[PDB]
Amino acid sequence: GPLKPEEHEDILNKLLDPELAQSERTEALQQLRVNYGSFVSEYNDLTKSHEKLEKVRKQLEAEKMELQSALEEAEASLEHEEGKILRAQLEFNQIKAE
Amino acid sequence: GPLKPEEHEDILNKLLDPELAQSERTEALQQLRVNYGSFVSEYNDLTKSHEKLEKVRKQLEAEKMELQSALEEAEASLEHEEGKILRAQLEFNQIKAE
Repeated sequence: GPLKPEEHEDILNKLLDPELAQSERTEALQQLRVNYGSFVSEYNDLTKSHEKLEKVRKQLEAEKMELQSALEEAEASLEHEEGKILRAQLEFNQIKAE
Repeated sequence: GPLKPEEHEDILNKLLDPELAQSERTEALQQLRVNYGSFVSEYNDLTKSHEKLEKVRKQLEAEKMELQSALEEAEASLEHEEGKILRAQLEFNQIKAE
């Protein structure tokens, strides 16, 4: 992963001294450079991933709404059908009593 | 902010200067330091936000899975009731036809 804030800071402290040997300076600059390039790339991928997750979420919430409505319909069709025999039995007894 | 890679790079090039004046050296390092601290925080927020969304997705997934199960069970029970109505007619036929 990317440099911890304290490792980044330590590199800046090194660069503070103008008497730092040239090879140490250009090594430190390259370290900052590679780190930042990677960090930015990783951040941009995370942003792309986060956007796609937000679409997934909206879609799942809409599908969930659909199923909830679909479920309610089926439960209604079911409770209607469950009473048909009882409705028949009622009519049978009314007929028998007349 | 956060600095673009090429804006970051330009500060790295300033720090590659022999005769860089102390006050410019100091300002350039503070720019890197301030930028990195900010970037790290932004990145950590986005990481945490992403984790939150990934949990929300997993949950919506399960809730959808549950709805679809209950849907199939209500449809199954509807078919079971229709079968019962058919058996009722069959029993009635057996009694009528005597």
